[PDB]
Amino acid sequence: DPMYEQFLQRIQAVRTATVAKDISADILEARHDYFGRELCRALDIEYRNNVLLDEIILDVYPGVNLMEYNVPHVTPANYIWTGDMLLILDYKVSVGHDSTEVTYKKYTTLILPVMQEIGINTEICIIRANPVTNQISIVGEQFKRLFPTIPVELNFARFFELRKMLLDKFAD
Repeated sequence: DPMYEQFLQRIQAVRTATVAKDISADILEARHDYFGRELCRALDIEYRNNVLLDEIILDVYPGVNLMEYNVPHVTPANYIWTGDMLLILDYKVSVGHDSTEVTYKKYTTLILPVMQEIGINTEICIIRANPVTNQISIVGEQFKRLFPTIPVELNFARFFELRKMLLDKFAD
């Protein structure tokens, strides 16, 4: 597994906590992306890794008069367009609620006002996996409606093992 081996090489090479904090950041992002990929495959929805909100608008409403709107330059993880409603998607891997609430509120603040101006009915959806228990939590009523079951097969062990190496290397 190349992703694992690349992290391992950085972890064995790293000598200082400050450089190691960048590795930890990257491991957490890779874990986020891994979950997003598995979720999307299980639901048979398209996996994207951060799309500009301008791109989303043009995909769903190519005929929009884009110049007339002030579109915040935000990049959500993904989206689903049903033909009537746009579900803005992000995923989290965390044992707690807190990072989900932060992102949900950020997406609500930056995305929903302009989508309302444009006239596209839009909802923020965040799907969270608990990395220890593999249980899934969803915020987003329409997302729950469309996918009442999520048949993901999750295994976060390789991410924990890598983070545990970093913790052990810098335990002092």
